[PDB]
Parts: sequence; C-alpha cells; structure tokens
Amino acid sequence: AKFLKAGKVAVVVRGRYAGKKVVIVKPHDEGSKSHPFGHALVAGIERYPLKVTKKHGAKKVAKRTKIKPFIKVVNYNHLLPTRYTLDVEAFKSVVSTETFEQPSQREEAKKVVKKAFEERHQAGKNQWFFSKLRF
Amino acid sequence: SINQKLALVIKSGKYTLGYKSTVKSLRQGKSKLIIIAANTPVLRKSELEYYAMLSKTKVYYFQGGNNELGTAVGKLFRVGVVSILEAGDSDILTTLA
Amino acid sequence: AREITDIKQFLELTRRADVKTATVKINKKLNKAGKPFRQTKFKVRGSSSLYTLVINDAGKAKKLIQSLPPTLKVNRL
Amino acid sequence: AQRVTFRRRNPYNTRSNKIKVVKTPGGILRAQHVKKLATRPKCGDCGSALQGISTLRPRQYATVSKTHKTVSRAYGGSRCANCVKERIIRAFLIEEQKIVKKVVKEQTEAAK
Amino acid sequence: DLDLASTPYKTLRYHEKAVRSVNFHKKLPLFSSAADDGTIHVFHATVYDDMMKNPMIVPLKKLTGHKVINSLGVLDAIWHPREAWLFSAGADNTARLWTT
RNA sequence: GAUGGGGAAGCUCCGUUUCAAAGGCCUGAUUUUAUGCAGGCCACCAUCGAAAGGGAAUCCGGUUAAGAUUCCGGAACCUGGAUAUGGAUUCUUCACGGUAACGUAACUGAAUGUGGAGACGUCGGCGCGAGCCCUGGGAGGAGUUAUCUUUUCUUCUUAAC
RNA sequence: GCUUGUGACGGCCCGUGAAAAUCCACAGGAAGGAAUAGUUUUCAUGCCAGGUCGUACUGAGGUCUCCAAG
Repeated sequence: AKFLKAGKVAVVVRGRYAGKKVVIVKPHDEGSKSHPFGHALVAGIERYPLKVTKKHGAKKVAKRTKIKPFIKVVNYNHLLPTRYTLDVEAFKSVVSTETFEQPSQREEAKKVVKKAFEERHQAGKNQWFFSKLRF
Repeated sequence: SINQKLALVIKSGKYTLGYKSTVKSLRQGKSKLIIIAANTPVLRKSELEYYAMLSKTKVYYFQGGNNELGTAVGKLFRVGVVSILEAGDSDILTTLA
Repeated sequence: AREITDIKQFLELTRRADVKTATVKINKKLNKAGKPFRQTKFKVRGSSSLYTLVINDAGKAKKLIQSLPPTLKVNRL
Repeated sequence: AQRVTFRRRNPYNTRSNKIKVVKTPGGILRAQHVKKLATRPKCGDCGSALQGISTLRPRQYATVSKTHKTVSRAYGGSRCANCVKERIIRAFLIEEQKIVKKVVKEQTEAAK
Repeated sequence: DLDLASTPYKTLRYHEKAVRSVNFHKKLPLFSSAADDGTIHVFHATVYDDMMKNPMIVPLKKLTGHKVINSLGVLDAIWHPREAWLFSAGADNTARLWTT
C-alpha cells in the first residue's frame, strides 16, 4: 500500500531541517522536469512552540505559542515516514508546484501555513507534532 | 526447502536486491514479501521492519547470513535484503516461508 | 597591501583627513605580446593597510591625478 | 648553492623546528620557519573529517566568523550528516519502541 | 556603482513583496522596479561621468492598477527604446503600456 | 614537595588525599510578632618540575671598528580593552537558498551536558609541491685565442603578509 | 637525481600508540528585545595599548646539534 500520502507526518533526515517534523501536503511519486526523482511537498515547522507554565503571563505566553514554519520540496530518500497522521485540508490548495520556484508566492504560502499551525497548537491538539524530536 | 522456493522466482518472476531498491519498492507498495538476512545491521533491520509495518507487507527472516541469501538467489555476491515484487510459479505468499 | 580595482574607492581614501601623502607610480609594461604601454599605480597609506590601484589606461590616469584634492601631497614614482 | 642556518635559537631538528629554504629579494637563499600545520576538525561520533569547516590553528578559530565553523544542520559543526542521519533514525525508533512496550505492558496488566 | 565600492551605494527597501524585475531605460536617465505586489515604481537617475561626483537617484511615481492573481503581481517590465514609455506584464493575463 | 594528620629526645622523617570545618558562585520587592540573612549549585585538592616537549603574532631591504628576525626605511601580523559609524536583525521582535552533501556579510543562546583541535609508534613503495643540481634561447660583463671553438666563467632576484 | 615539505595507500603489533595550559564547536532552552535612536555585533569600517630578564664572541684522544656545489 502507498503509505506516503497527503495527510502523512514525516521526519526530515537531511539539510538544515534535519530532525524537524513535517507533513507531506502533496506527494510526487515519479518526480517532474524539475526534481527528477520520487519526492514530496512538505510544510513543517522550524522554531517549535516553547513550553508555557502558569508563571508565564500575557506576553511570554504570546511569545511561546509563536511558531515559525518552513516549506521545502524534499526527496523520499531524506524523509522518514511516520505512523502518525495530521489534518491538511486547510492548506492543500495553498502549496503546489507553482507555489514553489517563484516568490513571493512562498511568502503567502508561509503565512497561511503559519496561521494553520498556530491555530492548531492553540486549543491543545496534535501535541506530538509540536514536541521537540529529541536526538 | 526455501532455496527451491526462491530460485524458481528469480528465474521466473520480477524481484529486487539490496536495501535501497527494497525501500523504493515499499514506497511504491509494489512489494509483496521481503526477506531479511540474519547478519544485517540492527538500524537497517529496524528501518525495514518499520517501513514494512507502514506498507503492510509480510515479513520473512532468513535464517543465516547474507552469503547464504546470495547463495539462495544463486549469485556470487552477498545480499542483505531481498523483496518479492512478483511471485513466480510457486505459492510462496500463502506458505509459512 | 591590498588591491582595489575600484576608482572612486581610492578617491574616498584620499579625503580621509588622516592621510598625509599619496603616491603615483609609473611603469613600462607590454600587453599580450605586441606593443609596449604605460601603467600607473595609485597608492595610499590607508588607515591600517596600503591600498593600490592598477590602471592600465593612460587617460583615466590623466583624469585621476587632476581629480585629486589640491591640498594633498602627491608623489611621482 | 647557498647553505642555510636556523633562525630561532633552537639548534635541533624537533617537530617545531622545520625549515623551508626560500629565495629572498636580495638574491640569496635563507631559511623560513614552517608553522605547524592545521588539521581537519573531526566527527565526534564518526571519526572523519567533517565537511565545510575551516582548517585552522586552534587559536585561529577565534578570529573567523561562525559560518566558517558550522554547517547549517542540527549537530552541524560537530557531526557528519551521516552520523546525524543515523541518530535521527535511532532516536525515532527507540522513542517508538517505548510506545510498543507501554502497549504490551498495559495489555499484560489487564490480563492479570 | 562599479567605481565606488563592492557594497551597494544606496540600499532602498520599500516594496511590499519580491522585487521581480528592475530595468533601465536606454536613452533617458530613468529606471523602473516591478515587484510582486502589482506595483511599478519609476525612478530618475542622473549619472555624472567626468566629475568625481556620486550619482543622484530620485523617485518619481508609484504606478498601480495591476491585479494580483494568487499572490503574484508584475512579472516583468521593459522600457520603450527611445521615449519615456514603459511596458508592464502582470499575472492578470494582461500587458500594459504607460505614458507621460 | 608543602598543607591535614602521624612518627621522632631531636636535627627533622613518613605521607600526597588521606576519617581536614581545605571555597567560590548564584537566587532575592528587605528576610511578616518588624529593620540581627535565608535558600540553592558544584564535589578534586597548594605548588615546583622542559631556553630540545605543547605554545598568539615579523619579514624584506638597509645600517657599525664591533649590534641585528632587536636599530632605520618600508611593509606586516597577533593579543587585550574600551567604544564610534555603516550594514544586518522586516512590516515591526533572534535571516534564508539548495532534493542532498552543503552554501551565506551578519542571523542573540544562561545553568548544565558533550565533541573537535591541542594530541602523538615505526617503516615501504607511489603521487604532488618548493629549494638545489643539469640545460635551451636571449639581455650585460670578465677571460682565452697561431690553430680549432656560435668557447670558459659570472649576472639575470622576488620576503612576511 | 639530492634536500625538504605534503597526499592517498600498504605492511610491521595481544606493542592500540604523553599530559596540561589554550582555543573553537554542538546539544540544551534560562533570560532579554520597540513607536522623538527596540534587542543583538562570531558582518564591514574606525581608536588605543602591549612590562622584566637573555641578546657580544668562541664553541676546536679529549660533550650534544643544523645547513651540504660540481
């Protein structure tokens, strides 16, 4: 079964975001004219939302829940596919092949992605995805 | 014997050899049965077991080293992991092995 | 010693007011294999290191010596 | 055919006292004391010359920018990218073996 | 300036999105700047050849009206060879000509 | 080899972390019977011992009756310290590209944990570089020559950074 | 070719190959950071300073050591 799907969590293995968790928004099983290899389109999050205690208030809480995202075309060979899954429907039409290679379409991709991840972190759900992969 | 079961498939049906190609096959879901040698690295063994768990593939541990798996496929070199893309004239899937 | 292949950069250095003297060095060199020409070398004792300016052209040299601040002490060769 | 003397006070052929015979602009040969050569920084996990890091004297690393002392990944300036890869894989699967062991433990407790 | 330094002589950071295309006019001392916000800014730039005097750059007009199609503005801009007219090209499937 | 200890009538010897109270840092609205200091973090041990071991950074030309990597001219580099400006830190709050190895003018990172350099046996052949040696042409000078000899000798240099 | 420097290999061992000062790096996530100069200077440019002692010469059955033309 083709497990590498549109709602699939993965762990990036290589390059600047090594160790950082991602979600494959749109797979490309047999590549393209740019990227001639089985790759995936991902949108993961770089700066993890930091821990928040009852001592933190009003401004620190706003600072901790702030997440910084990233978008990258990544090879399957540098992906570790995970058993876990994540909702993706909010940003499927936002990231495509046209989204990549021509900014500032990447910028407005990053803003919708930033929104989606921050709105999902608040109202505490999918907590495993926003925890730091300890290695 | 397993050697009789495998050598038939290697002369009749579609197959693959080694780590990288088996993992590519698991990604495509075109793998049906994977064969893991005994002396394979623990990290690569765990990575194949987990990938097969994702793709929902039946897993067979070959009793003996990679040399004996190369001998089983009838090749001079050594092979750590063999997949079955297409099962041959043998009923290898429905059997215990 | 550091090469600057950059004209106005040298002129910025000359008006630093921490610079006392300058020097214009004249050379006799040949191109490719054919003909001899005349090379100039605009050198200032900078703040830390000496900056130098190879200008293979003679007209740009003719313009640059003219374009220097008149209060600055200029040295031939 | 000029013969060449040591320049510093050590008259001996130690590790520190290497000689390069260099021709000077006075038209004469003279010795130059060779600085002890810089080595590659190495993988703490691997034992291999890690790529993209400048090769300098230990003290000489203080002068140079951080982009010559670190590659951009996690464990960048200290590991291999292969040894980082291997510990991403390892820490993931160990963390998931913990889950499976909790599943088995919770099942056995329910059985008793 | 290829005479002044290796750094930029003047850094100007005004655009809202990615500065997609910047082009000189051939005859008149003018240059444009078409970013991804559907906006072209036109600049006057005097260059003084003989005298050791740094080039003056002044802004002129913010040209607008271009439609933004999925976070994408003006993909290209090219000047007319001999007069001060400018050819734009947006994501709105439409090229435009600007006039004095 | 002191210190703590323990011997010794003693001069002094044993011992080098030992059953030593061996000390140096952080937190705080000022510490609630009213202006008397509370809580925490870390657990080995002074020192001497190398002008051949490890070690930040200097070269060239010149100069005296006798001094030179020390003096002079020129040109450098290292280390420590205040601080000043430009640039960055993006619509305001710690930057991005590359599938990837990685790249960048920057791109905060405390306690604590770790890694690299320092930092390392000996030989063999092979590759590459520098100096020396051999040599062709050419630009100068000294020589020998009755004979033969485009002859013999010498100069033609390039430091740190 | 000689001198010397360096690179990749291959032998020789259960012989697995001084220490420390000093310098750098990673993991970590404490703290800090804006509306008459926010936080940060491992980016560029600019400023100042660097004490004591040795330093001459010789060094040739009879102490050690370096350079080495045809």
